[PDB]
Order: sequence, then C-alpha cells, then structure tokens
Amino acid sequence: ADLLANIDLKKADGTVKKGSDALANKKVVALYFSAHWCPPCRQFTPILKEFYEEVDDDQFEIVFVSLDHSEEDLNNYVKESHGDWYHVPFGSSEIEKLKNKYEVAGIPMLIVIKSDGNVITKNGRADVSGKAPPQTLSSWLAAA
Repeated sequence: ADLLANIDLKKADGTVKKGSDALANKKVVALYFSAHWCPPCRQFTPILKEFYEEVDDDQFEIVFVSLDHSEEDLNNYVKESHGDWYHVPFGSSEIEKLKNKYEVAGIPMLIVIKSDGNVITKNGRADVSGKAPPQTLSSWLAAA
C-alpha cells in the first residue's frame, strides 16, 4: 500500500502526475506542511532545499502540503523558495485529509513517512535544521 498512490501531485514546471508514478521507488517521503504567511516557514524552506539538493537521493522525495490561502500564494512560494519536489494542488481535498491524518495545526511541520504512510518521525524539522522552538519550549514547560 502507498499513501498517495491515487493523488494528483504537481511540480513547479506545471506537470501533474499520480502519486503511484511520482513516488515510485521512493522509500522515504517527507510531507512538508508550510505556508508563505508563516515567517518560521519561510526561514526553514531554504534549509530544506539545501538538505534535499545535498543528499541528491532517488529513494527520497518531498511533498509540499500547502496551508497558503490562495493558489497564487502557493505558486509564488514554490517558485521563490522550494526545491524541485512535488506539491498537492491548491484546493485539493487531499490537503485537509493529510492535515487530519497527521494531526497538523502549527507549521512548519516536516513529517517523515514510509511510502505506506506510517510515521518515521514527526520531528523532521529538528532533524533537518537542528531547531524546533515549539517542541523545545514544550519540553521545558513539562519539566517546570
């Protein structure tokens, strides 16, 4: 089973294919939940692009799941800052489905999954950047 087998996924060049074709041979997929309106998001995205380009690994893929408020904002964000990975089209019902499935509210969030959808780690952001302020403050509070 692979999570996104039947979902339309798009690249910056505008081409669309089904997840069964886009993510074939991917062993690890990172779901990146983000939006242009979010200042921590905009700071993390270049660090994510650097990671993606350094590893240069055809077993790995990123899928952007946008919390942007319009298709214009989604597309400009991708063009301005993202590496050459896939994203879910604006307006797709899959955006909400994925947010619900992974319990995403606050962003940025980088959820690293097996191709079947099981979570490897919800802490993709910290693994990539070395930092994740909400989770850090939460463990401080939980010790206080």
